[PDB]
Formats: sequence, C-alpha cells, structure tokens
Amino acid sequence: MKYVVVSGGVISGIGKGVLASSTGMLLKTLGLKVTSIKIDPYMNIDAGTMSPLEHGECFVLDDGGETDLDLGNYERYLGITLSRDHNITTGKIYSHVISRERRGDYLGKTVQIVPHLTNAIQDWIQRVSKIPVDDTGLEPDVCIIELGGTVGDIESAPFVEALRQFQFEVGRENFALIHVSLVPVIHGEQKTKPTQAAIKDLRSLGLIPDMIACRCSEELNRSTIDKIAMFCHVGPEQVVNVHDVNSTYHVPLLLLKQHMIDYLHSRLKLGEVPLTLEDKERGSQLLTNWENMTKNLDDSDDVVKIALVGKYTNLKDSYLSVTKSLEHASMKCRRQLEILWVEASNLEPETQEVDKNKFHDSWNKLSSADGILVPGGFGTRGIEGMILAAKWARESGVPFLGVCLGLQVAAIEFARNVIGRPNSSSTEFLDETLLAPEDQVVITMRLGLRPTIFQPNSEWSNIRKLYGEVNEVHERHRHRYEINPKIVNDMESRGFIFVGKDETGQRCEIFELKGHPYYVGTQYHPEYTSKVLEPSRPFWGLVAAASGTLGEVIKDINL
Amino acid sequence: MKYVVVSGGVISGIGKGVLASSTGMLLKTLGLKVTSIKIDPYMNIDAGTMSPLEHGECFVLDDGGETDLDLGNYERYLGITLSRDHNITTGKIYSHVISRERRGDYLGKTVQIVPHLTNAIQDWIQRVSKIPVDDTGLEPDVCIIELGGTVGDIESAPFVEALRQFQFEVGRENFALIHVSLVPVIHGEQKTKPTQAAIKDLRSLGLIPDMIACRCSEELNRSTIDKIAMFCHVGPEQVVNVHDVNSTYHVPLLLLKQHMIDYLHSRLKLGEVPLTLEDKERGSQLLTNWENMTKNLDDSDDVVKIALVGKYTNLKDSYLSVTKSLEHASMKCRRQLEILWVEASNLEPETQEVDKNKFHDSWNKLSSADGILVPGGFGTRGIEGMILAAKWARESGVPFLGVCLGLQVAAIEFARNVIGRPNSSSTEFLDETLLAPEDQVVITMRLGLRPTIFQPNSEWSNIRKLYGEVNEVHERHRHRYEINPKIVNDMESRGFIFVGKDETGQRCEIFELKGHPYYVGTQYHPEYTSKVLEPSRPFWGLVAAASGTLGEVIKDINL
Amino acid sequence: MKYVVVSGGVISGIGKGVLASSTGMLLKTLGLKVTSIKIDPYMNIDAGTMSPLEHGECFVLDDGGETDLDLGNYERYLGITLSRDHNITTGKIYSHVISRERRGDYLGKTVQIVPHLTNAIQDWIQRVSKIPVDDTGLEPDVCIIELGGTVGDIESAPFVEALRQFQFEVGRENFALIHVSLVPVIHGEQKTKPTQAAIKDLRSLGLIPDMIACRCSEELNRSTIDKIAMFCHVGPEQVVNVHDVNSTYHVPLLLLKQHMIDYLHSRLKLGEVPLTLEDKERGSQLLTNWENMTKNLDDSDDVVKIALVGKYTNLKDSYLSVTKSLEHASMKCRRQLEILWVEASNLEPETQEVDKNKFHDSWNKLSSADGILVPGGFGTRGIEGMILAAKWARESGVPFLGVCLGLQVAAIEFARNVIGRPNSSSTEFLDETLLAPEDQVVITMRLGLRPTIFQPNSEWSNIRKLYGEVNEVHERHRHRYEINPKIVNDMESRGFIFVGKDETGQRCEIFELKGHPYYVGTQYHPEYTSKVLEPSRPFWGLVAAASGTLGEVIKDINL
Ligand SMILES: Nc1ccn([C@@H]2O[C@H](COP(=O)(O)OP(=O)(O)OP(=O)(O)O)[C@@H](O)[C@H]2O)c(=O)n1
Ligand SMILES: Nc1ccn([C@@H]2O[C@H](COP(=O)(O)OP(=O)(O)OP(=O)(O)O)[C@@H](O)[C@H]2O)c(=O)n1
Ligand SMILES: Nc1ccn([C@@H]2O[C@H](COP(=O)(O)OP(=O)(O)OP(=O)(O)O)[C@@H](O)[C@H]2O)c(=O)n1
Ligand SMILES: Nc1ccn([C@@H]2O[C@H](COP(=O)(O)OP(=O)(O)OP(=O)(O)O)[C@@H](O)[C@H]2O)c(=O)n1
Ligand SMILES: Nc1ccn([C@@H]2O[C@H](COP(=O)(O)OP(=O)(O)OP(=O)(O)O)[C@@H](O)[C@H]2O)c(=O)n1
Ligand SMILES: Nc1ccn([C@@H]2O[C@H](COP(=O)(O)OP(=O)(O)OP(=O)(O)O)[C@@H](O)[C@H]2O)c(=O)n1
Ligand SMILES: [Mg+2]
Ligand SMILES: [Mg+2]
Ligand SMILES: [Mg+2]
Ligand SMILES: [Mg+2]
Ligand SMILES: [Mg+2]
Ligand SMILES: [Mg+2]
Repeated sequence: MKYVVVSGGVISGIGKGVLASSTGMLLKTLGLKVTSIKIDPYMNIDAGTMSPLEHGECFVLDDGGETDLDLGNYERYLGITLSRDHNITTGKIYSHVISRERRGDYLGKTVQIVPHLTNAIQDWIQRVSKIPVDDTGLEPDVCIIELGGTVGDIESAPFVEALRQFQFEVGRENFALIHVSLVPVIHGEQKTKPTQAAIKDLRSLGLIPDMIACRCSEELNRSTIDKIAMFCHVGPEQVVNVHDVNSTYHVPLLLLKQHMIDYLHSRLKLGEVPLTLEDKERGSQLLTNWENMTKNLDDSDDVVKIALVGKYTNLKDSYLSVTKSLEHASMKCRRQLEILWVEASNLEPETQEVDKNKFHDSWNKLSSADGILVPGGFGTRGIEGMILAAKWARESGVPFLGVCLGLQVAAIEFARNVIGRPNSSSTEFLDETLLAPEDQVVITMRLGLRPTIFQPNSEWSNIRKLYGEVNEVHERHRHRYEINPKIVNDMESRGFIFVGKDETGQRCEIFELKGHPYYVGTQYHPEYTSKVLEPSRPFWGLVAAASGTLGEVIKDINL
Repeated sequence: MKYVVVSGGVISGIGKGVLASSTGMLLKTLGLKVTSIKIDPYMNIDAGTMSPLEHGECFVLDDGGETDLDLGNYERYLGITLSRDHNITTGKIYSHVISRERRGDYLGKTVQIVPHLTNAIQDWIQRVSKIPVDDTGLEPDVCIIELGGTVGDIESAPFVEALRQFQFEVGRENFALIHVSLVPVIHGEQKTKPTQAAIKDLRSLGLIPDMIACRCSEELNRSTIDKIAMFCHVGPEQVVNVHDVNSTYHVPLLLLKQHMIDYLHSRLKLGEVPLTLEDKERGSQLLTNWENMTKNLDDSDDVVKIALVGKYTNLKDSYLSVTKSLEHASMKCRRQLEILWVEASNLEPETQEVDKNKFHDSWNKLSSADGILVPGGFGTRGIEGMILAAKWARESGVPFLGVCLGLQVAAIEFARNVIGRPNSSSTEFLDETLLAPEDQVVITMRLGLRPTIFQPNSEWSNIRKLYGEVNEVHERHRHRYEINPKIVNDMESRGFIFVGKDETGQRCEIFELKGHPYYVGTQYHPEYTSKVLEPSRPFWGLVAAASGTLGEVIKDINL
Repeated sequence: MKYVVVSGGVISGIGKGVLASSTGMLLKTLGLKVTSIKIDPYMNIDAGTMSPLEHGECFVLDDGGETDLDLGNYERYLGITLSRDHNITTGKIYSHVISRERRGDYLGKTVQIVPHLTNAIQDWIQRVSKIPVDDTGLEPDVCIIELGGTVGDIESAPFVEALRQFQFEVGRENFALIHVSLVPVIHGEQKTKPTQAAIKDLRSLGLIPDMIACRCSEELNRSTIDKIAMFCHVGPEQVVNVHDVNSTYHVPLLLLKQHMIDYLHSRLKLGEVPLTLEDKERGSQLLTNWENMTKNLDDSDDVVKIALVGKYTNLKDSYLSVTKSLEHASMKCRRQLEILWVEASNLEPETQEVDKNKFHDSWNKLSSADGILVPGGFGTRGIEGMILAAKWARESGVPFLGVCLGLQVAAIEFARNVIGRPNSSSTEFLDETLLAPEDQVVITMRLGLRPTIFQPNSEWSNIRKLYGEVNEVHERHRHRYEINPKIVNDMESRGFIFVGKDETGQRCEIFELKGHPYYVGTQYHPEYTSKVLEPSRPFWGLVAAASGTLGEVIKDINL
C-alpha cells in the first residue's frame, strides 16, 4: 500500500480537488490500481440532508450514499467506483466513535480524542483504501487522500493529528504529502509569505511536506521558486505551479511537464509495486487517450449549443455532474460546447407580465439551442417552463434529453399536448386536489445503482443503439415519484414507447418518442456514471444529435 | 501624548505607508500637532549606503540624514520637518545598545534583548515623539508609528515586544493599533483567512488591534466585514476598506467617509487634548484645502506633458520625490499630469547604431513634451543624453528645470554649445585626463538644509519671482561636485546668470538663462521640501510654464 | 565535517551545558577530533564588561578573550583549547554585520536579517568549526553547537532560522539536533505537555529533533517514553533521560548506557570519517581513563577539607573554575572533597563588634581546613580577611595556594608580618595616600596565555617538581596590578623565593616559601587550564599536600 495526501492551503477556496483528481490520474498512467478518499471537516453524516443551493448538487454512489461533490471528480477522472465510506467526515467519525462508546468497545476507558479517535481515523483510512474500486476485485496500489478544510484550523484538528501518527503507523516511503498553497500577486510582485505561514503551521501540526503546489495568478518566477525552496525544505524542482489552462482536463499534463510522476515514482519507490503488462500497457494506453482527447480539445472549433432548462441556474454547482457529462460528450463528438442557461420560470407566459426582457432572453436562448436538456431538477416551482421547453423540443424536432424530473415533465407535456388532458398534473406538486389524471405516483425513496431491462420490441430505439444493444443497463437512481404506470398503455399506443423498465416490469425507466431525431427520457440519473474517456450514453446521444452525425457515433460505439 | 501604531500585514508589500501618511493627515484636520516615526526592520544605519536601484531613491533631511523613503511621505502629507532619529532601524537600535555596552552604562549586567533593548526602543520612541516638527518649537500632540516589516516575523521581533510593553508604559487610551491586512479574492469570493491568521499572531505577540484596514481588490461585502468582526474583536464599523481611488491624495477622504476621525477622537479621547482656535481653525481650514485640491483633481482635464530625462527610468521609485513634486505642482496649476520617461542614453546618436526604435521613441517623447526636467541623476553613464535634452531645451525654447546634476549638465551644454569649448567636461566623469576646460570640481560631501542667498541684480529672474522675491532660500542639498567657479564670469557675460549662491559667494546654487520663457538650474534638490499644499517653487515654475499662465502663478504667489 | 546542535528547553535554566559538554566527550571516545561552539543570545560582545556577581565568573582564553562560562566546561571535558570566536553572541554577530554595512560589503543592498545576517551566522559556524583546537593543527571531525536561550524566543530568533538553513547548507546526515526538554512531576504523575509544546515550536521554527533529552526529577516511565515517542517522531530508544547522579563526571557514562554513541554513530554515519589507530586507540584509552576516574569517585571516602577564602562566597558561580579544578585535583589524589566557604570579611577582628557568630564560624571553618586557597578575588573590600588567612597558613604550617590576588595578599602578609612594615599596602586599594611601602604597582591590562620562565636556582621548589621540572610554563593571566619588583631582593633574602618570572625578568609570577610543607603564590590563574584528566599542577599540589602523600604525587608526575 502507498498514500499521497493532498492538503494545506492558506485559504479553503484554493482548489485542492483538481490537484487530487489529477495526481491520481497521473499515477493511473503508471498502470497502478489507484483509489481515493475525501476528508470533509463538516459535521454532516452524508450530503442527503443539505439542499443543492448550499454548496452544490446532491451526488449519488452505487450504495445509494448521497455524498460530497468531490467523490464525483475522482470517479470521473480515475474511472473508479466509490462507496459511501470513502467520504470521511467529522460527522461520521465522531458519530462512529461516540456510538461505539454506548456499545462499550473501549472497555470502559476514557475515550480521549487523542489516542482513541485519531486511532479510529487511522483504522478507517486503512480499511477504506483496501476496498476494491475497479472492474475486478483487486485491492488498490496507491490511495490519494484529499484533506478538506485547511491544515491550521479547528475542524481539521483530529485529522492532522491522525495523519501525523499515520506518517509512521504506515512507514515513510509509503506516505507523501502534497501541500497546496497561496502565492498572492500585489503591485506586480509575487508574495510567498501566506505560503511560508502555512509551512510553519504544517511542521508545527507535525506532517512534513513533499510538494508545494502554488495557486498563483501567473507562472512562478525562478527567484520565487528559489525562495519557497529556501523557506520550505523541498528542492526547487518540486515547487509545482498549477496555473489556469484552456480546460481542467489539461491539468494532469501540466503536472506531467512539471516532473510530478518522475518525482512520485522516486519518493514512493513505485518501481517496487508489482505490475503486470496488462496493468502497465493499460496505463500507457490511457495516457495516449488523455493526450488524444486534450489534443482534440486544442483544435475543436465547431460549436454545439445545449440548452440546460431548469431552476437555480445561477447556482451552476447545483448541476456540476450535468455540466461535466456534457463536456465528456462534447470532446467525444469533437464539437466545442456552449451550454445555454435557461432559468425555466422565465419561459412561463406570466413572466411577460413581470419582465418582458426575461421572457425574450430565455425563449431566445432556448430557440438558439442545437439541443435541449431537462436536467433532473429539485422542488417543483419552475415546472411550467420545463413543460414548455418539452413542448418546443417535441414539435420543433430539436434533440432532447429528460433526466429524472425531465422524463416526468416529458410525460406531463405529452399528456397535456398530445393525449389531450390539459388538467393532467405532477402528483409531485398538485397532490391534495385528488384529481384522476395523475401522471406520477409516490412509490418513500429509491437510491443507488439499479438494473434497467429493455422492453422486448426496443430494437429500433436510438437509446438502445447507444447502450450497445445490451439487454440490461446499470445506472444510478434517485426518485420518490415515478410515472403512473396506468397511463403507459396509452403512451405505448401514441408512439411514446417505454424502451426500458425495472426488473418487476411495473416501473418505467426509459422512453424514446417514435419518429423524432433524438427525444429521450431517462428516470435514472445518467450524469454520475460518465467518465472522462467514457461519456454517459444518453448524454453522448444528445451532444451527437445536436452536432449532427448521430449515426457515425452509433458506429463508433458498436464497432 | 498619544500614539497610533500602523502595523500588521499577511504580506510586507501591502502598502501601510499610505494608511500611516493618511491617518496622520486626518488627525491634523482636528488641529493636533501631529508627528510620525518610521520603524524599518533592515540592518542599515541609514540609507546613504544603499544605491537608488535597491528599493528606491536616497532621501535627504534637514540634518543631512540620508533616509528611508517613507519619511518623505509623512513630510509631504503632514507639512512636518523630520530628523534622522525619526527613522528607527534594527541597524540603529542594535548599534546604539551594543555601542552603549562598550561605554558600560548597564553597570556590567547582562544586556538581554528582552528587558534592556526593548527598554531602549520604548525610550527612543518617547524621546523622538517629543522633538518639535512644525514651524514653532511646540511638542507633538499625537505620534503615528509605522511598524515596517510585518507583525509575525524575526526582523520584527524586538519591536513587537517593545510595543507590547509600550501599550502599558504609556497607558491604554494614549495608544491605539491599526492592523493593515490582506483579504484575497479567488473565483469571485472574498477570502478573510490570511487576515484571521495575522489576528491570531497579533494577539499572540501581545498587541491588541483597534482597526482592521483591509487591502482587498474590491469593496468589502457586508457579510465579509461581519465575519472579520466575529473573528477579530473589533465592531463592524471599524473594519475600514482602503481600496484604490483616482489618486492617492483621495485616500484620507475615504477614511473620513469611513468614520476614522470619529473613531480615533473617541478611542484616544482627543477632546481632552488642549487646543487653541489657532490650532482648530488651521485644522478645519487645512481640511477645506484638501477637499478643494481633491475636487480640482476630480475635474482637471487639460494635460501637461513633462519629460523626465535620466538613467534607470524603469526604476520609477529611484525618482519617487521628483514624481510627487510634479504632482503637487500639477494640481496647483489645475492641469492633469503626464510624465514622459526618457531613458537618457537612448537620445545619444550611438543608439541609432544599436536600435533605431529606442532612438526615435526617446526623441519622440522629448519632442512631445510641454516641459523638460533633468532630475538629479546618479553615476555618469547617461550624461550625453542629458546634455542633448539640455541643448534641445535651450534652442527649442521648451521650459526646463535642471535639479542637482541637471544644473551641471546645463553648464556643460552651455559651455560646449554657446561658449564653444567642445572638449569641456564633467570633472565628475572625465577626471584623470587632467584637461583645462573643467565645468565642475570636487569640493568630500555637503548635505542637509542649507542657506542660498540671491546675487544682487536678480530682480528680473522668474525663479526669484517664484520664491516670493525673498533674499534667502532654505532648501536641502546633496553634491560632491559643484560648478567650477572660474567659468562663472564668462557665463555671467553670456546671459547665463547665477541668480543664487552660497553665503561665502564662492559656490553657485541657482542659475536662470536670460531671454527664455523658463530655463532654470538648481544645484540643491527642490523635490524634498514640496508639501501637498505648498509645491516646491522651481517645480511649480516648471509645471506652470509648461501649462502656460506662468504670469498668473506669479500673482497667486506674490498676492 | 559533522555538527550536533544541543538545543531546546521549555525553560532556560534546564541545564543544556552538561549534555553539550558530555555529548562531545562521548564522541571523543570514538577518537574523533571534536570541537564545540557556544551560542549566547545576550547582547554582550564578550564577558569582560559584566561583573562576576552577574551570572558567574569572568573566564579567560589563550587569546585573552574574557568569555562565557560555558566555553570552560567544554575545554575541561574535551581537553580542547578554544578561541574568542567560539562564543557566538547576539552582540557579536549584530556588531559584525552592522560594522560590515559601514564598510559597504553588501554592495549597497538592503541588509535584511533574513538572507544576509542568517547567512553571516552560517558562515561564522563554518569558519569556526575549521579552526584547530587539539595539540596539533588538524581541523575538527565533529562540532557540538550549544544553542543558548530557548528554541521559541525573540533573542533566539535569528539563530533558529540560521540553523534551519544550516540543516541544508550543510547536508542532513552531516547535522543532528538534540532537544533538551522539561517533563515536570506533579501529584506523582510525569507531565510530558511542556515537552510536547516545545516540539510543536521546534517543527514550526523549522529544525527537526533527533533526541529528546528530558530533565525529569525521576527515571522516565516506559509509558512516558512511549507517549513522548508518539507526539515527537523519535523512536523510544532515543528519548534519553539525564537525571542526577553522584557527580557530573558520571553523566557521559549514563548517556553511554542509553546508547547515545551507538545512535550518533548511525545518525551521522561516523564510520565514514577517516581515523588512524593513533586517533582510535587514544579514543578507547580516554574512555578507560573516564571509567577509571568515575570508579575512583564511586569508592573514594577519605575526605580533604580545603578552605576557599574570599568575598561573595554565596555566589559560588563567581568561582566555578576554582571549584572545578579542586574537583579534578581531588579525584587524582583519590580523596573526596569538601570545600569550606570562608567569607573573608568575617575573619577581620571588627566582625567581632558586629556579629560574633560570623567571627567564630569563619575562623572555625579556616581552622578545620586541611589546606587553604586564596582564589583570585575581585575588588578589594575583603582583603584584610585574606591577609589573616595567609598569616594563619604561614605560621600554622597549613598547605596554601594564592591565585592572582592570592599571591599579592601573600606578599602583603609577608611584608607586614615577617619583614616588619605594618603600614605596607595594596597599591590596588590604598593608592592616593602615596606611601613608600607599596607591595604592588599598576603595569593598563595583561591577558591570555603567557610564558612563565623558572628563575635559575629553583630546583628544590615543590611547584617546579609539580610542573615536571620543565624550564617554561604556559598558563592564562589576568592582572592590572603586579608585585612591586623593588621589594623582591628583600623577599629573596628572607626565604620568599620567586620561583618563576616573565621572559623580561622584570615581572614576578610564581613564589614558593622555603621551609614550609606547601606554600605557593601563582599570579597567573591556574584554574582555567585544568582538564578532567590533567588537573592544574598548583591545584594538584594543594589537594595532594592537604591529603598527605605530596611526595607520591611528585612520582606519579615525573615517572
Ligand atoms: N478537475 C476539476 C476539479 C475542480 N473543478 C471545478 O472546481 C470547483 C470547486 O473548486 P474545487 O477545485 O473543487 O475546490 P474548492 O471548491 O475551492 O474547495 P477546496 O479548496 O476546499 O477543496 C467546481 O466549480 C468544478 O467545476 C473542475 O472543473 N475540474
Ligand atoms: N520569515 C521571514 C521572512 C522575511 N523576513 C524579513 O521580512 C522582510 C520583509 O519580508 P519580505 O521581504 O516581504 O519577504 P517575503 O517572504 O517575500 O514576503 P512576501 O512574499 O509577502 O513578499 C524581509 O526583507 C526579511 O528581512 C522575516 O523577518 N521573516
Ligand atoms: N501616500 C502614498 C503612499 C504610498 N505611495 C506609493 O506607494 C509606494 C510603495 O508602497 P507603500 O504604500 O509605500 O508600501 P510598500 O512599499 O508596499 O511597503 P510596506 O508595505 O512594507 O510599508 C510608492 O510607489 C509610492 O508611489 C503613494 O503614491 N502615496
Ligand atoms: N478559524 C477557523 C475558521 C473556519 N474554520 C472551518 O473551516 C471551514 C473552511 O474555512 P472557510 O469556510 O473557508 O472560512 P474562512 O475563514 O472564510 O476562509 P476564507 O476566508 O479563506 O474563505 C469553515 O466552514 C469552518 O468550519 C475553522 O476550522 N477555523
Ligand atoms: N558538566 C557540567 C555542566 C554544568 N555544571 C553546573 O551547571 C551550572 C549551570 O547550569 P548549566 O548546566 O551550565 O546550565 P544553565 O546555567 O541552567 O543554563 P542553560 O540551561 O541556559 O544552558 C554550574 O553551576 C555548574 O557547576 C557542572 O557542574 N558540570
Ligand atoms: N496534544 C494533545 C494532547 C492531549 N490532548 C487531550 O488532552 C487531555 C488531557 O491532556 P493529558 O491527558 O494531560 O495529556 P498529556 O500530554 O500527558 O499532559 P501531561 O503530560 O501534562 O499529563 C488528553 O486526555 C487528551 O484527550 C489534546 O487535546 N492534545
Ligand atoms: Mg469560507
Ligand atoms: Mg473542493
Ligand atoms: Mg519580499
Ligand atoms: Mg512602505
Ligand atoms: Mg530567567
Ligand atoms: Mg548553561
């Protein structure tokens, strides 16, 4: 086993999550079975209690574990599947050892937070890094630990102590620390004193740093690096600069130009880890897929405009997984992406009574879009705008994907505007009216990776061509409310055909509309399973249809 | 006595010197006899050893004390005269107490740096703040101490201890601390953790802060101030923001909008200091002169271009006092200033053999200028360019001021190009040739405020009109080399008339050329004596002649 | 080259000087040419200005450098000769670099205390550790640096930074840090939190510790060591305990039982240093001399009582070198030592008018003594008591040594009480009387190691037998006042024979009285040249005469 801990910061907004998700990617190019752990200093047990307004979207794992965003960034960069244990939190570990007290397992000793709770952290990291994460049950070679918060805090405090002991309870040369740090620029001069005042605290809290990964606004001066290597004890080759480049998928290749694999190969003796040619050649091939997709980003010019239609579009992190899946689908089509933020409530005609500028800008963005996405919203208060965009996408022939709530407004749209029931309703919203035309029903939660089976006649469905025509699809779910299955025999007659269903047959999970270029609902969330080299099939479908050449993508899949 | 200490910083480049020079200005509007002290953590005794390349120009005081730049900023903002004791340094105080050891004055005790050296600091600040600084020998009401370096360093260390004792050895309510601090902005969010990691160190080193003067890139958010007032113990009204505004002469009036006089009047009980109406009404009148000159800057549009002709123009701080004196002269003329940086060596014809672009850009800037300045350079290696600009200024009639070396190249120019001795030379440069046409001689140093007497016939001289026709002028000097007095009887015959001389008659200190709109040499430095409401008379002459209306300025002076 | 820095402390009184003087002794048993450096955070240039009341005696080096006590402890433990450069001080290094500024050697840069002054420290330690110190001009293999003050102070601050850079400017594995630390005991429990709050500061200031040398009141518990090895990163074998044992000459052998040579041999790779058999066998022989002299201390029982007669005897550190030389002489005679503190002014008959108890206790202690010492006092105010003890020692036949002032009161005693001039006087005291019987004269200072030549007839003198009958003696001096050489021809006739003189013949440096068992004056200081295995010959003479068997010691010397 080996560990690399990514850590530090003068400030908590500094962006450690790319250097974690990008260090682990570079180590996966050596062919190593890499894994990752997030530490979050917040008290939440797991993210399911905190709304998407409050620091971004509610992620989903194979377990159903509603979790921190930063798990998702490692899953999509590293190709790995994570579990709800990979998110260490102050909530979890304190709830764990305090529940263990009432169980009695410390034999009625004191449960001081030094010794015993820092021992539970060091045990949890050693459990979790041995859980398998790739397509086979082989245990990881290297674990990337992202230490949330900063080193020099009061929510960080048990973790930085636990990791001082863990620098020895796992031997040095099986552990390395990467310290992210701030180097401000003021009046044209690079200021390395915030960094030198977090190297003092790092040595004090007891870890010793290996890298000094500065988030400067610039290239670091040769004299700036020379002084950081005088005040921190690292050699000047190790003072990596992580400055902005044309997209975040380039960041691994900047770190590779900055020798970071050659340093980590030495500093953790990675030549002593046992690897097969099936490991190593997969490693060096994955490097060439990353060099190819970044070269394709560097000279892709032909734009594709996708309208993302929903509430809270000013909080873009409320959709981080939706955005990132369109970026994967974009780079695979070799069309450059623009996403058009349509704040759905502005499409509703009553907006014309409040501000006409909002009513025109939103319908302008929607009309300009080469493809349309209803992105699995939350709450109900924007729903009429999401219905109008689904009417537009059906009648104007524009490519369409409905995710989760998106499948459900598509059934509501089709009921109101093709089946001809204008009172038909989201039972998710208009409940205590008790009306008969209910497009949905509550069936109290359903979460995690679940099996979707294709219905028998489905051969013609573009969505089934995009899934490689395989009879079953494994994808991640969230929904309380599902389509009322007593309308399905009507929709099945009117050309709205339910391509895919749950294994009991009673629950509807995919539809495709007959006789449209690409119009799909998926009631699972296709966002979360997308990887940077394997875009999620419904999202690859959307960005292909909107680019043209949907047929040529269907060959690239099925060959 | 009262003290305000201006201090702090996450980073040393943060710009405390304006908040010091601008806090003391606001207190002078209450009519208080304000003084100021600079602390510089460097080991230099005094600045005379360190070249103008190395952190800016070599200042001069009335004593001849070659000193830190930051004395100058208080002198010109506050109208005060300082002495070489007002610059506390690590060099000075350690040289003082270690020389005092060999003298024996600690009675053969140990001279630990705690107790005894921190007692010498607390004694020095109490000596120095009682030295008089205004036009009358009245001792100061309030002293502004600017603590150089940062609070949380190893060159700062005896000063922050000395000032912890000084918070009591002078009572609280006779002392206040203003902590300047950094609040970075990253991804659009204001980051108050560098500030909260210098409030921790401040409390630790033992001073307690009063103000939290942030150097953010923005207006501070109401929520940013509320959190800084939660982690520092100041109330939110006291978290002053010191953001950029149209010129640094506005900064006092931003601090006045941010209640800083109303706070300091309370927090130091300044109503208990005895003031006359001659103090108070001078105070409130000086406020209206500052409101008037800042209002004049806000709608002055008519440009005046002054060529500053010399070496090292890329190091603008090598001329900070020259620049600032032109800004005072500008605002008094009500013309907006552009200074044209002419790197003098580019005017020399040999530059045409090296790069024609440099030869044209430099002569273009010089030809475009409404007035010309030879700014008292250092060394000799650009001198031929400074001679060509003096030839141009004489023959093309353009307004001219030569400061120090500027008077001397004007005599060399006039000798080569009007008297007709083309071999005549700077004895400052071409020494061991031993030639007879020496325009200068060494007479080993001459420094500080000295008396210049006008020669008898001088009545017609525009420079004597600008000095109010008063028979003697008191101004600050630096020169090893002076005009060879055996050429003067020739220049006096050719219309180059030496308007002013030293009290012995043997040394030449001012000239004005007959029959030119404004062409002056001054061998003293007129820069250093300029105040923000009293621009230095030769520099007011230059910016007036270049603006036109030199006659109207001569009425504004003599009425 | 190799360095071991001895450092640290929660408190400054903790006793680092034995662990320094005893680590270097253990390394000298490997045969290495060891040297040592003292750092003193005080501002004194050198100790000559600070009186023996103020933190102990005024030491003397071969240079004449009046220096810190702690040089002496290394000289006598390690056999080495030091120079006044081996005492780094805050006074010296700041006086050095600030004098270097007025000389100009930083080329007119800023002389910040970071970079430039910490570079002067790192240069000074690298100069000084290459100066030779043994009987041949071979440069040292290992240097012990004793860091005075504590790590976590403001007088320490440039040294701990300089030593962070010096951990790299000399490579790791050529440097090691030993951190002395406090482990209090309260209510019967060992408290390792003062230690854990100086390991935090050590890591912060940037050095990393190797040893954790606790000054507990007890043996450290196995659980106390296990927790210190959990919070500091050292392994539990390295947490040395330095508790009290029967004399400080045992301390090296406790550290040798605690593996400290086996650890330092590994941690500095001391097997790679080139050694001859003449080095190594001298090393292992010196170990057996230390095992022998400590075994002799463990079962020596026969007491010898030496009266030390002088002022300020309550300040025993005012005589630290005098005490330590008697301990060497004691262990060489194999008699256990008691020193009788005679506060000399109490022997004066006027004390009988003030307190009879003082008059009896002091004469009781003097009468009880097996031998008598006048220990080179300072000032004059106790002199009549020192004369009465010299009268007693001459007439009652008791063994006597006069050091410096001791030789001079012996001449004054002999003049008043054998030559018969009762008005004869110390010209050091009774000056402006201008009397003719002056026993002394001023000849303005005379310091350092000087050559003493024996006068021709001297063969019979016990002092010349103790010096091995060698014609010249090299020993360290301090005296303004010396015996008036115009009395010598009288004393030479009366049996007070001047055995030794300065090379000019004009100055008198040793006498021995004819026809007494052992009665010696030495006007040099014999204390400072004594080593733990080579006691100073006059002091070996005194403790031998007082033990009996002075003849048997004269064989042990001359064989
Ligand atoms: N490989 C990555 C990593 C991060 N991000 C972006 O980074 C964001 C949030 O910043 P991040 O780098 O994850 O760190 P912070 O949120 O600043 O938090 P912390 O510094 O506490 O880890 C999201 O907007 C996401 O789009 C990204 O686009 N690609
Ligand atoms: N740990 C440190 C670093 C620097 N200094 C001193 O503080 C002065 C001012 O600090 P600065 O020169 O700004 O050093 P930097 O570390 O570069 O600060 P910044 O990065 O903000 O420019 C330096 O000249 C130096 O003498 C200090 O006392 N302690
Ligand atoms: N009233 C003021 C104060 C400062 N400056 C400008 O500020 C400069 C240098 O910055 P300063 O504010 O004096 O502080 P720093 O040099 O950053 O140093 P420190 O923060 O260590 O005090 C010069 O360029 C000067 O033109 C100015 O124009 N007007
Ligand atoms: N002294 C502090 C301040 C904050 N926190 C914790 O650290 C987390 C991340 O710090 P941050 O939210 O960034 O707080 P700020 O002080 O604003 O940091 P910055 O100014 O850099 O944004 C906070 O949610 C809080 O729980 C802490 O442990 N100790
Ligand atoms: N080998 C040694 C070392 C020290 N001492 C005794 O130790 C004394 C002073 O304490 P020391 O151990 O030298 O250290 P401190 O004075 O406590 O100072 P510091 O801890 O600052 O080094 C003297 O009384 C001296 O007799 C000794 O007898 N033998
Ligand atoms: N660095 C540390 C060490 C201990 N503790 C906590 O503080 C409690 C009380 O400290 P103590 O048990 O006394 O630990 P020691 O380090 O042994 O303190 P001392 O040596 O003074 O007994 C411990 O139970 C532990 O939970 C802590 O918070 N931080
Ligand atoms: Mg925050
Ligand atoms: Mg993050
Ligand atoms: Mg700097
Ligand atoms: Mg400044
Ligand atoms: Mg003390
Ligand atoms: Mg000591």
